[PDB]
Amino acid sequence: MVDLPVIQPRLCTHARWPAPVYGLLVDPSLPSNPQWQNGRVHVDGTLLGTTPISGSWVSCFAAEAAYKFQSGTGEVATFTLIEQDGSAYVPGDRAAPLGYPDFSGQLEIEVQTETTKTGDKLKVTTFEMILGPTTNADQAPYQGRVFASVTAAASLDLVDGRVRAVPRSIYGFQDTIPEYNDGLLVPLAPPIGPFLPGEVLLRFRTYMRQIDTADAAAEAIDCALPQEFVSWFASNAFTVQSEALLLRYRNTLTGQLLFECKLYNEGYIALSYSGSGPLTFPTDGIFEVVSWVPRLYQLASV
Amino acid sequence: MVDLPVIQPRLCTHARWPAPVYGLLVDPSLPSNPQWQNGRVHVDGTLLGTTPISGSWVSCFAAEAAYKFQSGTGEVATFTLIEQDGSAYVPGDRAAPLGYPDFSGQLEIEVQTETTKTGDKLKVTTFEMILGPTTNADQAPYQGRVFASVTAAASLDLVDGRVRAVPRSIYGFQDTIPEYNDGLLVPLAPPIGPFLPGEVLLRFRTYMRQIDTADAAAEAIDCALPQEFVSWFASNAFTVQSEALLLRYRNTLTGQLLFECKLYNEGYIALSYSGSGPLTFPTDGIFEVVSWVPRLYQLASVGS
Amino acid sequence: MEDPVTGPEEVSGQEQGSLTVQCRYTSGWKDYKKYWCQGVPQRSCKTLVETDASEQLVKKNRVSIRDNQRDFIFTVTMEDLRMSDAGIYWCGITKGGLDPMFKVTVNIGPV
Amino acid sequence: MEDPVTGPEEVSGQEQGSLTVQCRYTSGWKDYKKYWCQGVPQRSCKTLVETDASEQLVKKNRVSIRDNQRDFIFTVTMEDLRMSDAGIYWCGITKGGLDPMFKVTVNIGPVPT
Ligand SMILES: C[C@H](CCC(=O)O)[C@H]1CC[C@H]2[C@@H]3CC[C@@H]4C[C@H](O)CC[C@]4(C)[C@H]3CC[C@]12C
Ligand SMILES: C[C@H](CCC(=O)O)[C@H]1CC[C@H]2[C@@H]3CC[C@@H]4C[C@H](O)CC[C@]4(C)[C@H]3CC[C@]12C
Ligand SMILES: [Ca+2]
Ligand SMILES: [Ca+2]
Ligand SMILES: [Ca+2]
Ligand SMILES: [Ca+2]
Ligand SMILES: [Ca+2]
Ligand SMILES: [Ca+2]
Repeated sequence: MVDLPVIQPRLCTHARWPAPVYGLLVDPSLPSNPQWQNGRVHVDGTLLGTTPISGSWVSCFAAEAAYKFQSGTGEVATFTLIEQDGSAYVPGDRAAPLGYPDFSGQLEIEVQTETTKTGDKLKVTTFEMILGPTTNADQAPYQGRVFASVTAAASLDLVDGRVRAVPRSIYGFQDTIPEYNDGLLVPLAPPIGPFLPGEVLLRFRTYMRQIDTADAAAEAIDCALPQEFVSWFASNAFTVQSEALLLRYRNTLTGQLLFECKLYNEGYIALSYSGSGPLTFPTDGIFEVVSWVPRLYQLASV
Repeated sequence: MVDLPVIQPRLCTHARWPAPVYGLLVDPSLPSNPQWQNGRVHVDGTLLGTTPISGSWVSCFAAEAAYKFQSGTGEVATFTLIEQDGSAYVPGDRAAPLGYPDFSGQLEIEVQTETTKTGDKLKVTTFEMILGPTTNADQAPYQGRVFASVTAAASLDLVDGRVRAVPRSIYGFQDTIPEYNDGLLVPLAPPIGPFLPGEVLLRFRTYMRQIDTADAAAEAIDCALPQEFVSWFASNAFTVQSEALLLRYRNTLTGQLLFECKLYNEGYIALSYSGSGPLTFPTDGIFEVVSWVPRLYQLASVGS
Repeated sequence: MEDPVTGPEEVSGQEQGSLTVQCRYTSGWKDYKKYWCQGVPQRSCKTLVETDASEQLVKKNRVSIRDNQRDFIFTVTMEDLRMSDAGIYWCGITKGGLDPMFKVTVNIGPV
Repeated sequence: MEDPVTGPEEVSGQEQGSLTVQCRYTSGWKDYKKYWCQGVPQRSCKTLVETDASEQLVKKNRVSIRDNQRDFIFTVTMEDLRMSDAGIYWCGITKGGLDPMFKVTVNIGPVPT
């Protein structure tokens, strides 16, 4: 029978940005059927979209980096993507290498670099990389090819080599898929859904380090499941016996039931909620499996 | 019966530096009984040292940050530590808040900052923070207080607030515990061990982004278990039924047994290894539990 | 000139009037599409008008562009200026990967 | 002065000779311990000599330090210089948290011809 890790959401890892889960909420005002590509797993353990097993791969990429100074742009990186375990990336039935960012904006990335300049050798360099939604950089992670740059008055004298780019900050965040293939379609995990009438997506929320020259408001990003649930399902390879699982989210020290919900086999959780605005929930509960239920099982409202 | 997650080491997360696991090896030339404080878990699920559940907490810290410009130093951050879920840090029977770095050197950290300066507001700022082994900074994460700075000619005009510091690079890495309490001893997970004669620690290895002005060699850091094994034991809370666990590391496509090893209850894997130099292993195998065994169980040895 | 393209750092126009921007480039970029782009982030900026890599003048709504491929200068015009036209713009040259771009700040004076 | 402590950015001496370093500070740091540190990382440098916050001389091996708390200068003397003495050193003032420090590069060469 399916079970779930005994871990409070606040101790869990976000599945779309490398940070803790900080929030648990429903919000019917947000897009109902997001097409997130990370944090997507089937209850039978099948990874969907670009979802990786390891949280450390989330919103990162690995590449053979080649650098060239371009007067008036700076040092330009051409990244030939590989999978983050070092194996070759081959275009296939997903949008990009595992873990590749599945949102838009301009990302600051950090990579190890090596210079031939006298007096130093190894340092970490921050590059800027446009993700999407549309760009003039002709990004094609689906083809294993993306471009980044760093302002420089003159050449940094970098040595080409293998990198793993990790995210420093997002600028102009938009929760819409990035440019995966220079404007062309790619294979995608479908939109999250469907929901019964009155059901809404349960969101696990974290916040993204941000550049914003005017607004101090935090940048929220949601995912359908914590990363620990992804690796749990991928490891256990459960057999599914119906279309959804009835869960209870409970304080284990109080016994207080906070809500019941349905985990659809396709890897997203629904609550029955008719409110118009956000409803947040404590993050120190535990999800417990109750039973298999069919798609049409009707939940108690929150 | 106790079991392990069906995940290859190369798909796992490192437990002492936030990065993939890249290597799986033994090396008898290295310190045999390291006193790592992260990646430490009992088979019964008890987290040891400063080990957190989430890999995102590893080598990071959360704090209420207070900033003050100091001519000749730059912008100084006084970090009043909290736990990374936002809960209050309470000094107890571990060295520091969960996830706090357990190595030494000079760390570049990244935090969200907010400025009052005209024309911007939010950005990410890199601070330098001395970790250890000994420092003149009087770092005291055990007391919930550590200091960092960024060179600045004039104030950055930063607004005090909550941060989560994530690691950018290490400079002068040393795999020895940091200054946890201004040079005083703190509660620590014990040195990893003991090992039977002929047994050495099985190491999960990753590589740390580095500053080094002269040497291009990669900076290795080892841990006793991938982070997925930590959260697995903490989640399952298995019952201990003898002294140790016999494991097999196997290629699951070919069936090839690569070696057998012992997972001691206290959270580290021993391999019986008779060579003198390092020996690496393929990282696309799977660890499987065979049996409970006594501590004195003699493993089949792996040679040169 | 080492940069592929350069322009005026700042340009000013009056509400209801026009302004002109000369995006000067180097000869190798002759047979490339030229464009005028609006906003940030830089490389997701909104193209307002673009050439087809010939010297044909193009106008789209209030923005015109023409590439002089003898002197290697493409000239942008913005007319009937509105206060909301103020902001960050870019001279751009279309190529594979990262386009050469030059940041032009536009200021609008009222009445 | 506005920086708490300043030293010579570069100081050069010769084999078997001596050199001195003046670590000048502002008056508020009068009653603090002063020290001379060696190496990098900066804030784990090796302390070679440290005063007791008085004007009393301290000497260890070839290194001396003397705080003058009237002119607000602590002077460091390094004697019988050796090529291996060359490197990064620091003027330091001991305080809780981040010490005021100033980077001094020490260069050593043979006496010419
Ligand atoms: C930027 C930080 C993320 C660090 C990252 O992990 O890398 C996070 C940590 C906790 C977050 C705050 C949580 C409470 C508040 C929530 C509210 O809905 C928005 C504001 C609020 C103050 C958040 C702001 C962003 C914070 C400070
Ligand atoms: C810097 C990267 C870490 C980024 C991190 O994920 O953040 C890692 C990716 C894999 C690593 C290489 C692995 C192969 C080699 C191993 C050998 O023992 C050392 C050299 C070798 C060529 C490594 C260098 C460091 C690399 C490039
Ligand atoms: Ca394109
Ligand atoms: Ca914003
Ligand atoms: Ca001290
Ligand atoms: Ca090194
Ligand atoms: Ca382009
Ligand atoms: Ca101090």
